[PDB]
Amino acid sequence: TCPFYKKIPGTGFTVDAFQYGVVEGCTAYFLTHFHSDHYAGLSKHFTFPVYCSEITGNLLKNKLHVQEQYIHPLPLDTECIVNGVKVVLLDANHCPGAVMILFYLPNGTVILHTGDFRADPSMERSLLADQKVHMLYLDTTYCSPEYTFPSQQEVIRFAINTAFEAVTLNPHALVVCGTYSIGKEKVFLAIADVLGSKVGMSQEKYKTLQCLNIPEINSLITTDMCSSLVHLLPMMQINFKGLQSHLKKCGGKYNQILAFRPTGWTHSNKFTRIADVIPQTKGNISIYGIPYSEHSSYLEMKRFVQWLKPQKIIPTVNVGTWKSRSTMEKYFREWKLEAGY
Ligand code: NI
Repeated sequence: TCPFYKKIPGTGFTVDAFQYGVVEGCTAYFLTHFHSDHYAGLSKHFTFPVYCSEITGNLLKNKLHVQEQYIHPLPLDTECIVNGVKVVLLDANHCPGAVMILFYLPNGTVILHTGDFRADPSMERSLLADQKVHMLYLDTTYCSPEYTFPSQQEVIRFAINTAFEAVTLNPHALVVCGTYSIGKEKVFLAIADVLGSKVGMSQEKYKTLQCLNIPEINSLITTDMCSSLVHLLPMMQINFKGLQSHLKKCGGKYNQILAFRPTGWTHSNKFTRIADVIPQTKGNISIYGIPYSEHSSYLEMKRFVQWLKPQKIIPTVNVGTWKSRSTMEKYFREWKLEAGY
């Protein structure tokens, strides 16, 4: 059964609620982004209206074979009417096609659902600036002060500089980047651009990337692995065994692997600066864990909420334990008392 925090009161609407069968009284199903925990249950046999971004709708059609007649893509930053209710989709600064949804209820209540997001000060000048929000359904993934990480820009600088140094020292080194879902494409695209290579990958991943409206993409990616010195592989294969095996497959073109695993947070964030990050090495294979996050840090989250000043917060992440729930409620109260709303 669908949990309360996926239901929008006063509407016939649910958000990211595809794994519960037919939800009683739901006339339109919203999908914030194409990540498996959120789309779980969608397929070609789904026959209710799905509302989402253009990019999410490309993935629905091509990857999950959802029929076109049930996909309703909406433009961003545009007031739209759905089953008699005004809605707006906003960029969520998560993975490609990820949105936040503003709902303007018939009784005058305004609700913001963040989906998954990385809060940014740029959001303070979207259509959010123009009215009050009563209820906030918040991505609380990293809602504790131990969760610090660098900007995305500093992380990409580290990766570009690392890869360029390595391959300039040894022109026979291969760079490998791990992936298991959409998001974080900047990691591998930035490295390929500094090395003047295309990124090589499986046909299934190439298909996924061709759905994302990334400009000049035919220029940056390929399925011809032999022509590329940046290869993408499944995240599970980013280990010394899986990388030794891959190196064998390249037929003596290469004699070294430098590999990147973009994680969210790891506890080496509490001690080490990005400048100071070092790899795990075995023989001619080095593996770097880099803290590239597409969720809010604690401080980014706090600033957004203290700016927005909602009357009520509903967490959508870490809601399964009493200890988590109590911790989050304590922070929301601190934030409110410090800011004075
Ligand atoms: Ni996500």
